[PDB]
Amino acid sequence: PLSSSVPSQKTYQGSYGFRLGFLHSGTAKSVTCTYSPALNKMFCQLAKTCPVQLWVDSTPPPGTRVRAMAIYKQSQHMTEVVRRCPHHERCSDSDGLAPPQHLIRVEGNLRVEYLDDRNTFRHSVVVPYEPPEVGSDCTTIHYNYMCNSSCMGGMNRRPILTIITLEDSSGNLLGRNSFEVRVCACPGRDRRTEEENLR
Amino acid sequence: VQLQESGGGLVQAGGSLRLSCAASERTFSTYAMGWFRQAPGREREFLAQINWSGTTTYYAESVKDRTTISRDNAKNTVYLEMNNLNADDTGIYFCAAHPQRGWGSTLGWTYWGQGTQVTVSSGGGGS
Ligand SMILES: [Zn+2]
Repeated sequence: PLSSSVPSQKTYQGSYGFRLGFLHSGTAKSVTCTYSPALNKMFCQLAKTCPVQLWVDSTPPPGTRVRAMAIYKQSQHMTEVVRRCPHHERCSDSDGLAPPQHLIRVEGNLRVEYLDDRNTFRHSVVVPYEPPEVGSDCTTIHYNYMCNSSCMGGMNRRPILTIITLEDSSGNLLGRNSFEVRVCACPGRDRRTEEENLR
Repeated sequence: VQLQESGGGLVQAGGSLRLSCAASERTFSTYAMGWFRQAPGREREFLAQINWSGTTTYYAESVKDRTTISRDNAKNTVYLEMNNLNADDTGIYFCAAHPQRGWGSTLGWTYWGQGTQVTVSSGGGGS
């Protein structure tokens, strides 16, 4: 329900020069995931693939992990745990790995780990960090968001932030970045609309 | 980077100790922290570790039942609480930061505090 704490959202590139990257996908009607650099905001469709790129200047130590966590973007809602609405929580869309209440899933990684924090009650999802493939400059993780922003009983039209943290095997934070998310039926159109408020 | 412990001093037998450690710099909130103690004669001993966010903790088995480690990153401070103290709890208590050799190790910590003395006492006397 309510958490007694709120995760920090402060960008931290750290010693390994950690940044996020996104595909430059544009805003055509078919696009299922598109990122606004001006808004630092991902627009994506429910349950579709959202590529998030990890960029580092140097290789993290062995055993490093990558955690994703959602919080409400507006400070007034930040103590409220981000979770799926009742409708989606009960629907039959289980992949056999993710808890039904969790908003954020990782796709295509059998080493995915999900956490219900016993103290803060927040949900998160973790994968081992892996260096880029040969000929590549970044590591891609495929996320899925399993509720719409408009889902009542869940996000209730409230914007969220995804916080990505790079975590080492001794408990230190190696890096952190974040981006706003809107999960919606028409990411391309919605991105143009929201960017129109600029200019 | 520059660690300071507080909360040391005389503690009644059966009472509890409440220590804290804070660093001056914003890099504190990215570091796992640890608490150690060293009794006279004996080697330095691991007590508890907590990750950068405070969500994850680990205790030495010998003190686990009556020890709590926590932190407040807003205030850049980590806390150690230990209950039901006895004579063997007397010693110098150290705060350390940025472990590089995993969980519950005595080696591999980048920063160390100067330590704070804790003395479990039942009172005065003829010595
Ligand atoms: Zn929903």
